[PDB]
Formats: sequence, C-alpha cells, structure tokens
Amino acid sequence: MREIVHIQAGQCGNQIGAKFWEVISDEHGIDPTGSYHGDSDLQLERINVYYNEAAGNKYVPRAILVDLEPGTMDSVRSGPFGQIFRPDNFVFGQSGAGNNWAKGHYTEGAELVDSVLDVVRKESESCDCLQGFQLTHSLGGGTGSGMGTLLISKIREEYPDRIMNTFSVVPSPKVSDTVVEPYNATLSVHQLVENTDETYCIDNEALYDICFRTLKLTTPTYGDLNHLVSATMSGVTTCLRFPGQLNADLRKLAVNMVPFPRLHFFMPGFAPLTSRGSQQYRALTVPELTQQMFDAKNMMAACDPRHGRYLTVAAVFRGRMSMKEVDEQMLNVQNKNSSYFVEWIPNNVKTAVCDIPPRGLKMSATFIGNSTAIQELFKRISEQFTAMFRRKAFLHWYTGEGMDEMEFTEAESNMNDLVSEYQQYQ
Amino acid sequence: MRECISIHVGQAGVQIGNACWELYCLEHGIQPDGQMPDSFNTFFSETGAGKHVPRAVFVDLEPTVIDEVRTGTYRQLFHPEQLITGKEDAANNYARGHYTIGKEIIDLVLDRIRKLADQCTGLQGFLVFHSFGGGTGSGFTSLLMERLSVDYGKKSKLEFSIYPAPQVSTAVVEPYNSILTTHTTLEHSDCAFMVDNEAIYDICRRNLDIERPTYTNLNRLISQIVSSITASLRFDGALNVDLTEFQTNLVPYPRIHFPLATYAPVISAEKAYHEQLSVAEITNACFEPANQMVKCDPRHGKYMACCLLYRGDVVPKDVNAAIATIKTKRSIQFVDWCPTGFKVGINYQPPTVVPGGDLAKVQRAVCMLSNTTAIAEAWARLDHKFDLMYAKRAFVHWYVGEGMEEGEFSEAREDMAALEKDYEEVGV
Amino acid sequence: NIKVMCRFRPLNESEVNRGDKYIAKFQGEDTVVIASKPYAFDRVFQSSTSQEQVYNDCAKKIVKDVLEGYNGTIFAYGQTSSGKTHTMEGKLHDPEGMGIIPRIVQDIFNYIYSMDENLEFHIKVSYFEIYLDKIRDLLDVSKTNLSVHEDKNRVPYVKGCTERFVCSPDEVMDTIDEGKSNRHVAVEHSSRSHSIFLINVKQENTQTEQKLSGKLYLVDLAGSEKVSKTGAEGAVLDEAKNINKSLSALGNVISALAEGSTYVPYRDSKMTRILQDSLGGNCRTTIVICCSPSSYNESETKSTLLFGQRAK
Ligand SMILES: CC(=O)O[C@H]1C(=O)[C@@]2(C)[C@H]([C@H](OC(=O)c3ccccc3)[C@]3(O)C[C@H](OC(=O)[C@H](O)[C@@H](NC(=O)c4ccccc4)c4ccccc4)C(C)=C1C3(C)C)[C@]1(OC(C)=O)CO[C@@H]1C[C@@H]2O
Ligand SMILES: Nc1nc2c(ncn2[C@@H]2O[C@H](COP(=O)(O)OP(=O)(O)OP(=O)(O)O)[C@@H](O)[C@H]2O)c(=O)[nH]1
Ligand SMILES: Nc1nc2c(ncn2[C@@H]2O[C@H](COP(=O)(O)OP(=O)(O)O)[C@@H](O)[C@H]2O)c(=O)[nH]1
Ligand SMILES: Nc1ncnc2c1ncn2[C@@H]1O[C@H](COP(=O)(O)OP(=O)(O)O)[C@@H](O)[C@H]1O
Ligand SMILES: [Mg+2]
Repeated sequence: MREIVHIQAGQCGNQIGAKFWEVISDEHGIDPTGSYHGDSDLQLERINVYYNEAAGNKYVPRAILVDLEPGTMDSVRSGPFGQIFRPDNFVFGQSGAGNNWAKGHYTEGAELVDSVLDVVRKESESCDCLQGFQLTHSLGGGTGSGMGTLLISKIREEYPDRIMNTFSVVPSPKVSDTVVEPYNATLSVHQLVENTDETYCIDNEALYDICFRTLKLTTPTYGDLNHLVSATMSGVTTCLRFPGQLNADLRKLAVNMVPFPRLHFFMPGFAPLTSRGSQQYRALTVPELTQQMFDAKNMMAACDPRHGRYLTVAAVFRGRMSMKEVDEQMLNVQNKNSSYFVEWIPNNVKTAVCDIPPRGLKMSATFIGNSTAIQELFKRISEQFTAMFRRKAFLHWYTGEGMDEMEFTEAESNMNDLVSEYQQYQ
Repeated sequence: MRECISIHVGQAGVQIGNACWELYCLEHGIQPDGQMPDSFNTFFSETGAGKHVPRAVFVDLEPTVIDEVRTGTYRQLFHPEQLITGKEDAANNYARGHYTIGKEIIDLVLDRIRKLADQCTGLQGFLVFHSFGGGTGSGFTSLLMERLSVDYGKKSKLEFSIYPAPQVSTAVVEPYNSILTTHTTLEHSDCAFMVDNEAIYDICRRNLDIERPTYTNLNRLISQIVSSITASLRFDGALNVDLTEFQTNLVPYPRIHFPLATYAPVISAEKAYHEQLSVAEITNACFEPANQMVKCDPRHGKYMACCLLYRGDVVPKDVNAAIATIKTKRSIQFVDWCPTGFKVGINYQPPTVVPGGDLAKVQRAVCMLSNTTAIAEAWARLDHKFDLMYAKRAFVHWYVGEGMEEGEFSEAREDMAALEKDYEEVGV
Repeated sequence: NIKVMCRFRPLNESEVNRGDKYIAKFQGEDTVVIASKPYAFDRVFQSSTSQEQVYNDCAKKIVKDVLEGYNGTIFAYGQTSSGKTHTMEGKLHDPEGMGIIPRIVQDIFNYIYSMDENLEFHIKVSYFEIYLDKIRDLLDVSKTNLSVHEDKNRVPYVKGCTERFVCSPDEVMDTIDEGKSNRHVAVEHSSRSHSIFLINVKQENTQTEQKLSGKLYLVDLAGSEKVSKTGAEGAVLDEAKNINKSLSALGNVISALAEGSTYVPYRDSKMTRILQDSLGGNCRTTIVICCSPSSYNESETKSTLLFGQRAK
C-alpha cells in the first residue's frame, strides 16, 4: 500500500541513507537485528511503506545501495545498523568514478547499471501498490551524479506514471572539495530538469550555518549534517504511514507545488531547532514553529528567499494542534509579507497535519518551498562553468571516455533556459 | 416507512459522518456495538438478533481515514462492506477522482446503494456529505451524482458541502475543483447546503468561548443541523414537515435551490445559566449576520423564503409572536412576490448533548434554512480567484494529463456566470 | 505573424437524411456565430469556397518566402470527418481538386524550371511522427526513439532522421504515401499521433557564391478527446492523455508568441522544441482549423474553434 523504493548512490548518498534508516527504524521501533520492540500499534500499522516482512517477525528495508568502490559499502555494512540491510542489495564495482561524470555515466556505470536495474525490478514487483522512488546522491562527484542520472533515466523510461523525488546535495560557493565540480553539477542538472518529478536542493554551507548558529555546536561533523537531512526526509512522507486530520501524499505535494513542469526545485527546512541548554527557556507553540520555518537562516539551501518571490509553499505539521491556529498563522504569514509571494496565485501555502509527533518532541514541522531565488545557485554554477570551459581546462578527462563538447554546450543552454524561466516570475 | 440513505465521500465527509452517527446513536439509545438495552428506522435497520446496522455508505480513494473508522470505537457498528476504500487518492485533482481513479470503485458503491435501497420500503431521499475543493469530494461526487440521477431519478438528493473560505484556505488548486464541482451540482442536486469553516471558527470563538477549535467542534455543529432537519421524520410533534414540504416551500424556481443554514442557541455551559433562552430570543438570533455559517451578510440581499424548525418545549403562539416581530423590522427584506415567507415546524424532542462536548443542555432550539440573494458574494469571490489563476494557465497541465480537455474550464465558468446572473435578476 | 483561418464544409448526403441542421451563421468575412456566441478569426471560409482560394489566402506567401531563404510553418487541426484530408491532400491528380501539399510542390518545382541556368537546387524531404512522446521515423521503421539536439548556433534539429533527395513532384507524392502507410491510425481513420513534413529547398548561385536555405513544415495534428464521454481504457486512454497534453503545450507556445511574452516555453514538449526556428522570429505561420456544421457535431466544433481562438 503506497510503497517507496529507496536508492543510495555514492559516498554522500550512502551515508545520508544510513543515517536515514537509523532514524526511521528508531521511529518505527525496530531493533538493529530486524526485530520489533515498540510500544504502539501505529508503529506497525503502515510498516509496509518502507519495510519488507520476513520469516519470524523480521523486517528488511526496501533499499538498494549502489557504488563503484567497496569502501563505503564495507563502512556501512559494519556500522550499528549494517546488519539490517539485505546482503543481495549491495551492488558495487572495483574501479571508482574518479570524480568523473563521463566515467560513471558512460564507461563504468554502464557495466554496472544492468545489475541495479535487475534488483530494482525484483524489488518493485513485490509491491502491492507502488507510489514512487527515492534517490539520495551528490551532484558534485562522479559516481553519484552520473550513475544516479543514468538510473533515473532508465527508471523513468520503465515506469512513467510514478513519482521520482531526489535529495541532491548541490555544490556550494564558499565550500568546495573538488576542482571539476562545475562540470558535473551542470551535466547533472541538465538531466534532473527533464527526468524528475520533484528534486530537493541541499548544500553543505547552509547545514554548516545552521549547526554553527542555531544549534551552537562547537565541532560539527558529517553526522549532524546527515542527521538534519534525514529528519527532513522523514518529515516529507509522514502522512503515508500515520493518521492525521489533513493528509497529504507525494502526488498531492507535486500537484500543489509545481505550477509548470520545469519548476520543481525546492529548498527544505525543519523546526524546531534549538541548542541544548536553551530549550528550557523556550515555549513550543505553533507560532514558534511558523516563525522559525519562514526564517531566512533556517533553509538548507544557500539561497536567500528575500531575493525572490515564493511560487508555492508546503508546510507539514506533526503533533496535536488546532486547525484554526494553523490557518491563521499561514494566512498572516502571507498577509504580512505580501512582497515575497506571487500575486496571481492566491493561497500560496498548503497545510498538512499528522497526529503522531516525533519521539521526544511534542510538535514538529517541515518546510518545502519553491522560490525564484533558486536561480542564483544555477547562476554561480554557470559562471564557474563558463570560466573553466573557455580554456577547455580539464576537458580531456571527459573526451577520453566518449563524450563531446556539444554535450557541454547543450547542458549550458538548458541551464540558461531554466534561469530565464525562473526570472520571469520575479 | 420513512428512511434515509447517507453517503460520506472524502475525508471531510467521513469525519462529518463519524460525528453524525455518534449523535444518532446517542439519540436513539444504541450502544456502539449495535445493541440497545420506531424512531430509528429512518437511520437504522434491525437484523433479528437485536443488532442495528446503519443505512450508510462510507467512500474514500485513500485507505487512511476509513481504516481509523475500522479499528475505532465504532468498529462493530458498521457493516464491513459499507466502508469502501481504494488504493491511491485523487491528489487534489478533479480529473483523477472523476475518471482515471473514479472508474474503479464506482460499480462497488453503486451495488451497495442498490442493496441498501432494496431493503427499505419508503425511500425518502439521499443525504450526501462531501467537500468542494478536494479531489475525491469534487470529482467522485460528480460521477456518483450523475449515475444516481440516471438510476433512481425521482428521489430527492440533498447535499451538505464545505465551500472554500474567502481568506482561509488549505490547498492551492481549490478554485479549479470548486468551479468544476459547482457546475456539476446545479443539474443533479435538488437542494444544496454550503458551510465554510471560517464562519464556524468565528461562531466557536464568539459564542462557545473556545480559542483553539479543531475539526471535531465543526463536525458536531454540522451533525446538530442535520439532526434538526431529520427530527420531523424520526420523532413526532405538532406541525411536522418532511423533505418534500421543505423543497416545495423553499425553492421558488428550479435553479434557485441554494439555501443558507443557521443554528441557535450555540451557548456554553457557563453562559447557559444567566440567560432566559426563550422562543423569541432564539428566533431573533437566527437572523443576525454573525451567526451565519457562510461568509455572507444577508443585509446585502433580499430573502425569498425561510423555513423555521423548532424542537423542544415550543408553543405555536410564541412562534407567531416571533414571526410578527421579525416581519416588523426594516433591516430584514423580503421579495415583493412572496407575501408569506415562512414555513413553521415544531417537534417535541429536545436536542441531545454528547459527553465531552461544548454545547450546553438546552430546553429548545431552532434551525433556520433560508435562500437569499446574498449567496452570490462567495461565488463571485471564487470566480475572481479562478480567473486570476487561469489567465496564466497555472496547474492546468495536471488536469489535461488525466484526459480532461481545456474547454471544460470555460464551460464551467460560463455556467457559474449564468447562475450568478440568475440570482441577481430574480432578486429584483 | 500568426494567421488563423477557419474552413467549414457542406453537409454530406449521408447526413442529409437524418434531418441534421446547420448551426453556423456567418457575419462578414471574419466571424462565425455558433449558439449565439461569436468566434473571430483572420478569415473564415464557407462551403462555396474553392481549393485554389484556400491556397491563395493561406499558403502562397509562405511558399514564395521559403524560396527566398526564409522559413515557414503550416498547421492543420480538425476532428475526424471534418475536412482535414480534403483541405491538405484532396484528389492527388485532379487540377480542380488538389489540396495544399500538391499545390505547394507544384509551385516549388515550377520555380526551378524557370530560373536561369546559373542556380543549382536540391530538395530534401523528411517525415516523422510523435507517438506517446517518442519521435519515430516514417520512412524507416528501424528508428523509433530519436532525440532532439542542437548545433553551434542553437538551432534545434532531430538527430538520425532519414532525409532523402527528390527531383520531381511524383517522388514527393510517393514519399508522402510511403510515410502515411506507417502512421499510427485508430480503427473511421482517426489519427493518434502528430505528423511533421519537412521540405528543404537550398539554392546555390555558382557565380555570386551565395547560398540560401529554407525549411517548410507541414504539421497534421491529432484531435483532443473528452475521455469521460468515450470510455477510454488501456492504450487509448494513454494516447488521449498524451495528445491533450501536447495540444495544450502548443497552445501555450502560440499564445506566448502572440502576446509578445519575454519567455516562450519551447521546451515543454517535443514538438514545440523541434519547431523553435520555424515558429518565432521573422517566420510566417498559419493555422487552418476545419469544422463541420452538423448539429450532431456541436461539441467537437466548439472545441476546435476554442483551440483556434487560443492562438489569437
Ligand atoms: C530533551 C530534549 O527534548 O532533547 C531534544 C533536543 O534537545 C533538541 C535540541 C534536538 C536534538 O538534536 C540534535 O542535537 C541534533 C543533532 C544532530 C543533527 C540534528 C539535530 C536531539 O539530539 C534529537 C532529539 O530528536 C528526536 O528524538 C527526534 O525524534 C529526531 N530523532 C533523531 O533525529 C534521532 C537521533 C538519534 C537516533 C535516532 C533518531 C527525529 C526528527 C525528525 C524525524 C525523525 C526523528 C531531541 C528531540 C532532542 C535531542 C536528544 C537532544 C534537535 O533535533 C531534533 C532532530 O529534534 C536540535 O534542534 C532540535 C530541538 C530539540 O529540542
Ligand atoms: N469540516 C471539515 N472539513 C475538512 C475536514 N478535512 C478536510 N476538510 C476540508 O476539505 C477541504 C480539503 O478536501 P478533502 O476532503 O480533505 O480532500 P478529499 O475529498 O479527501 O480528496 P483527496 O484527499 O484529494 O483525495 C479543505 O477545504 C478542508 O478545509 C474535516 O475533517 N472536517
Ligand atoms: N553530508 C555529507 N556530504 C558529503 C559526505 N561525503 C562527501 N560529501 C560531499 O559530497 C561532495 C563530494 O562528492 P562524493 O560523494 O564524495 O564523490 P563520489 O564518491 O564520487 O560520489 C562534496 O561536496 C562533499 O562535501 C558525507 O558523508 N556527508
Ligand atoms: N470543403 C469541402 N467541400 C466538399 N467536400 C468536402 C469538403 N471537405 C470534405 N469533403 C468531403 O469529405 C470526404 C471525406 O473527408 P475526409 O478528408 O476523409 O475528412 P477526414 O480526413 O477529417 O475524415 C471527401 O470525400 C470530400 O469529398
Ligand atoms: Mg484525502
């Protein structure tokens, strides 16, 4: 009943997915061995969305882990929750992508994508009613970008009437670890804009900013970043497995949030976020969640919504709360900030309410937004791309695998057309 | 005999039905298991072992809310085949609920209704609860109404709907669904009651003194209104009026069939004392512009007809005095072609209180249903919203990818314009 | 600039026995009144109109312009049994019954047979269809999933399509017949895929060393279907969904072009992407919508007229 198949590609995707599965298993009361040690029936009521049953009351995730190197695989396998995954769903090669989009999209990923498609097809035929697919990856690397793009294309060709939502970590301006990041990011967006239904944009800079400022953490590591991302991933699909006063599914959020087919790039957010030693001084009410959600310094994308207008906003609430308060807050947010919302669309906000809060909290909320301010991200990527492409720098690592310069020019033109599309409604 | 069939389609309909059936069970002394330790035949049928099964059908394209009904405290009350559920919902799309996902459980609900209608001798009408602006509640209701009109035809159909509010809204694509469904509800319905949530929030805040209401209070109020409508069929009293009398005294012309409901007194326990709460005081409160369950002041319009329903300890002399006082006032306008504009009904059964509720134990209550020319303001607001969104043709690609042409939008907008011009021309 | 013409047809004998009534009322030469609702176009023909007048008022200027190195596009929209094939094919050999395509090829070759001897001509012909959002070649059934790419001057083109040379009108008619043999057609003769025909006329002067290139597009669109009134199940429903979405996308592009919008959404469909060069800019495009005046076909006529009005 509305099952979700999960795919993790590359190092970033695999680590985010491991954190996500730990969080989801904690929410559903599942031990690392796959056993159930919960305290409520609602935990097991809709466990078929994310888990597959086994003999003797054991649950195996519907996840497929794919990489071109075994190091992340055997780092994930030996972790706290590595014993929960099916050993047959680990698909890996031996020669890595080498931070090359062309390699992972054409040469090494082509010889590995048949196995991934086979395991996906086996997993998807065991579903009573499929709802969509999830992919976690990074645009700036080689295996993530190219291989996930190829997988998305193949899956969209096979199943054209299903949701495809991706949580893609986007290259950041002030934080960088690769020299050939712009090439990969451009060549990846050129395909995401065509073969995806809704893509969530995340960058490490905003996550670092949240950790340093809101959480007051001293030395943040990748665990905290992956933890924030996992929290938002869990919050997106809370209405598929718990009851509530208003129910919103994936297709509902796509219908309400996407006015035109190209415009499906979102910036996520979460609330509440406080620091240890500062939760006793704060009251947790619906106004506080609303105030924190629409704050510029809480989005997980390194874009300022004040430099643009919202086309649509989706707010998903968890806990026990009044509908009058939610409606009033979502109306006064628009009334007070009329200069940040598109005029010809009335009621830019959609509300969903679920009645089971996250463990250890009384209330929570997730924020999905579609703003024209996302065009500055693509502008920076395009600027770097054009700067590096005039000299044809680092271009023989790509033309040595079976690529062409015309592909680069087409990707650049597609990105420019997307930017011009978004700029119209500003 | 006198029996009704209730349909609750969509999440809003199912929740309203939960409230309604809890209320009916408390009224008739029926435990949640169908055993009571002849005034219930309109809403219940005996099975021969003492069990009572409601004449209800619950429908939704999503397996969530009906599942809460299936494992709740009323799980042994409903026939397991009356609760019908699908696989995937309409996703706020009229077309999905109309054809693509509609043409999969429509035959099943039709078969269930045919089974229910064959087990009742004197069918009186249908009571359909749904929501404008949703996917299922707007699309699946259109298909269901079309087939029922084809099949039964002569039986009456009364619709209880949730209309979009002027300011408060939940979805982004509500105007499209509302326009299409209000084009569908003109031809097939016989009497339509529209209530918006913002007015009920205002009523809850001002009268009952609850600052943070939820959907349960709204559903309790709506259930009270429906029970006041059906009291005449269920119980006995002086001047009992049934469905056909309401229709013949409330609908002047075939298309002018969109009344506004009101209830009185909605008072709290603390303020229940300190007040006389007489017949005249209750009647006067039903014409105030702040007690209306739609966002429309009747002072910007003219009344055509109103039917007043009294339950409890009421005497006809007091009703006549109250009618005379109302007729004396100047702020209340009646059309020149309806010199007598009142229909009076009295029932001896006082309202029932539900444990864990906000309404107080009163000794008498009224429920006025009136069709005015002031119901055209909300339609105008919704049309403005629709045309603003449709000028850019936003979200239209979702609707045409499910097999819907682009001319349906223009046709429905034209139908709404024609209806508005009628309510304006009949007003003068 | 965009010109929209509407051509009606006389009631046939097979429907004169049913007592069907004419519904169309003509005002002047640019409006038609159906159900007391005006519908304004650039020119509205009547049943007495001849084929030659349609050619002279719809496609002569485009044919002359293409010969001067420019581009042009001609659409054709209609429901089944509405006059589409008669207006854009007609009798293939009757001098008084030929439609638009044979007249175009006749004029294009009469130009060649009368232009000195220092000019060299080559005619390239392509023919492909769009079925279920997939480009397919009608001259070679092996290719079925072609793609759209760009050149250096960002002028889109279809990669791998068959392009064959022709030297006489007979060859063009033969290739048209061969292409129509492989078009997806429902069970009377209803089309379920869009069809595009390219005639590339390139001339090179040997003396002045000047080259001119012109492309002419002839699009035969499929008609929108109201699924609720038909009962589509299976592949028919998928075809109906795809057709409706594509037609709406084309309407959006044409409206954006006519209203002078800064951004034109050429990339929201396969078809509009292909015709990026031949739709905007200094190109002449006309739309011919064909309807029927029978009372039995009021709704389909209304839909066709509404689609034509969407252009404006
Ligand atoms: C005493 C008390 O109330 O402690 C809170 C707490 O102090 C705060 C600061 C928590 C705390 O979170 C963090 O410090 C944190 C660390 C890394 C990354 C992200 C956050 C908390 O650790 C996190 C924890 O969150 C949960 O329990 C949620 O269910 C959360 N769980 C996990 O992320 C998780 C962690 C480890 C193992 C398994 C799951 C969740 C959120 C969304 C979706 C699913 C689950 C909570 C409320 C607390 C502590 C313990 C201090 C905060 O986080 C969350 C996710 O609730 C940080 O800002 C919020 C506000 C909370 O009040
Ligand atoms: N009174 C009341 N109104 C509700 C309730 N739930 C939703 N609504 C209203 O209904 C509208 C949303 O439509 P829904 O009924 O939830 O949608 P649906 O009919 O289930 O259709 P889909 O979910 O899209 O398949 C909004 O205007 C809500 O305010 C409820 O429980 N009580
Ligand atoms: N949040 C998070 N980001 C990561 C992690 N590892 C790498 N990244 C980011 O991912 C990008 C590098 O791509 P990477 O996945 O390592 O290359 P790949 O292994 O070839 O796919 C850089 O922007 C890194 O900051 C991780 O564990 N967590
Ligand atoms: N304008 C017209 N004048 C006279 N006859 C016409 C006209 N349009 C169509 N017809 C007649 O209609 C017949 C079939 O039309 P057809 O081209 O098959 O339409 P469609 O292709 O839409 O089914 C032709 O034999 C032709 O004689
Ligand atoms: Mg629902």
